Amino acid sequence: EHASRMSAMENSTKSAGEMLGKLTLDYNRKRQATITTELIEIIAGASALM
Amino acid sequence: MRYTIMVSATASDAAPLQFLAPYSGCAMAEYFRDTGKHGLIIYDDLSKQSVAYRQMSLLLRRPPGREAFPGDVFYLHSRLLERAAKLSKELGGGSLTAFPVIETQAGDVSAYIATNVISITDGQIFLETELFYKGIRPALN
Amino acid sequence: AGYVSQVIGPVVDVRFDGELPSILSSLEVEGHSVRLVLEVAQHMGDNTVRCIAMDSTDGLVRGQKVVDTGSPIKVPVGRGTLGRIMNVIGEPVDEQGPIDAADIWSIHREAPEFTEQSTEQEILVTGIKVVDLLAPYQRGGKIGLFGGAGVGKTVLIMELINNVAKAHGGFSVFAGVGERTREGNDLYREMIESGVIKLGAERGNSKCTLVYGQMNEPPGARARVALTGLTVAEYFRDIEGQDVLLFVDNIFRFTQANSEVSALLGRIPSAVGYQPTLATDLGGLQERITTTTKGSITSVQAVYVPADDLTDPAPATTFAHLDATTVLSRSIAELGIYPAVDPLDSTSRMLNPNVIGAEHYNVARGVQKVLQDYKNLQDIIAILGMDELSEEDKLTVARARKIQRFLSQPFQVAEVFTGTPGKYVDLADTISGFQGVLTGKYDDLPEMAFYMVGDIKEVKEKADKMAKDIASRKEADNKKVSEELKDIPSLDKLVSEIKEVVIEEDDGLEEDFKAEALSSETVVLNEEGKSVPLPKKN
Repeated sequence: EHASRMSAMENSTKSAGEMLGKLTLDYNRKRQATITTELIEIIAGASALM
Repeated sequence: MRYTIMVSATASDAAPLQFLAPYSGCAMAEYFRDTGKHGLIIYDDLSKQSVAYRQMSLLLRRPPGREAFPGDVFYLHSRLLERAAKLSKELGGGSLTAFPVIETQAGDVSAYIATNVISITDGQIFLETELFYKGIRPALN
Repeated sequence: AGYVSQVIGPVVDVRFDGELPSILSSLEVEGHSVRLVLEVAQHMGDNTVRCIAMDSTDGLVRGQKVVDTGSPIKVPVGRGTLGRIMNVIGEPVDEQGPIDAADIWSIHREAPEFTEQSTEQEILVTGIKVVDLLAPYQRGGKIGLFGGAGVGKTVLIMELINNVAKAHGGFSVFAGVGERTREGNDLYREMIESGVIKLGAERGNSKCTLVYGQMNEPPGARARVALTGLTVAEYFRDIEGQDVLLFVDNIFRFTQANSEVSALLGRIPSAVGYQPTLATDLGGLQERITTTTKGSITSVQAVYVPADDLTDPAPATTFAHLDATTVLSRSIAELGIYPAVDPLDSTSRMLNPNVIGAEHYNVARGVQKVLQDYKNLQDIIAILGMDELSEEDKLTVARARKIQRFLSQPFQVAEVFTGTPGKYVDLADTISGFQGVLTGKYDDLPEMAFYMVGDIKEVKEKADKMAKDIASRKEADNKKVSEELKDIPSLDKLVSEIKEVVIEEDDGLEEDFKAEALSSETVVLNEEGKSVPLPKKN
């Protein structure tokens, strides 16, 4: 049982690392899109005055 | 206070005064750097000086960049912080040591002014708020 | 012939009543504290040019005379720049006289056109084993250096400088784009200490030209200093006919500086926050680093990745230009292996059998596979046991444990503080050496035989010395005399031998001090321009 749990939590950290890597990539996409959209909002606000 | 100057541009002061307080305090501490002695300058909340400079530049209608900041907001802090040096022996050997203080928002070093000052300074002392209430004070990560 | 019309930060508008200077042309502001060079960015119309300053614009008056030089920024190039430090506009900032110019070249240039390019795609032998085997350098390629602090990056820089000047007879330029002045001074003094920069009469025997655009310089000066280093390198390529090395220190700071000057000229930023011209402002620099028919420029550019995000547009645009990465690791450096090149995360485009041959390719892929096979069982050794698994698995453990040692190498610029003489290793010797360890011809030699040695006929002499050292141990004993009274005195004797230093309560500070008297009244200028009090009525 202990060796089966050692082999079972070996695949759990593998799964929680590949899910983490997918989630980190998607967070990087959301971070880049956040900076771009806030920047486009600021530029459109400034260009409507000048 | 026998050794400390305080340069205080508070919240009610105008934004150009909060912009110019680190530069004025660095000019006061460069006296000790330039005449052989040793300085310690502490720009407490360089974040707020950055916000004041952003205020003046958006009101002067300079073109805004990231988060609203000007293009030369990196040049602002690098031009300020590169005056903390250790001089050579043919210049008195004096020195000036800067401790800029940057407030983060929920602990990200990916904010724009925080990345700028991390790029400028030599090291960092990152204080983590999770370590603060675990008893660890100073909460140094 | 032209006069200052607007001063908005680092961005100066100059008005010319005659004909306008060209875009990218250099203008000298006549009459200022320091030399203020502007570079023409655009023609705004109404006989105005829009310029970006290379120094501070504080102290600049609308109507100040501005002289057009008729050309872009022009820098001294030649062998007389070796061992000197220049800023972006070509002035010596090393305080060692003028710069002995062979020529004065424009820093703005088109890339070497299609007929001049080399189609050969050959390897630059660098004399470093881990770099020549696993991640080779293209002659004419761009190489990303993912180092940092304390991984021996500066020693690797100075050794690429040293080995390229020693082997191929080419010179090096270091473009410190936006570096801190403490780090730039540290690299300067470390180059003087290691002999790749010589001062005084031996100045011609220097191998490196430093071009420093510091972090406190305006964004226009940090954005152009890589082009100044490029021009110094292109003189050695196109006139001297050499294999030049260019080191763009933090290519990301070049990107960030050009982004700042694009933001200051009022351009709409593109994706995440960058300049709209990011790919072309990067490609204008990187396409001048190539192999011509005369010589080549090989560029070793330190790459910073902004939020540990490789899909950020500045590293994603830089990685299109890179031909190799050499990742320097802290975990490699905490096994005492120097240089600290990560042998598995470093890549090269030159690593396929159509440019290096199947011999070198299969040796490199075998070494990389063996180190990978050891890497993915260290959670099996540390969990279940060292001698737990098979002998063949422990055979790969021993072979990769001695290959992981064998990638280390003593460096010639490190010998002035380490004592161990540096050893240039050739490419065919590296191939024939690692092939032998891979087949197993050196499974009998110890793991410390493969440590800080040049090639395969030195691991044998290392083991030979280690087994002569067995017979040199019975020459003496081990003991420490006089357990309590050899040299350890009473603690009062130890405080009565330290000498008291002089402390005074008059701190002084009035040593060479002016002590002016500051007026409390506000003093203005009248219309004639003389210092007058305020007229006391609103």
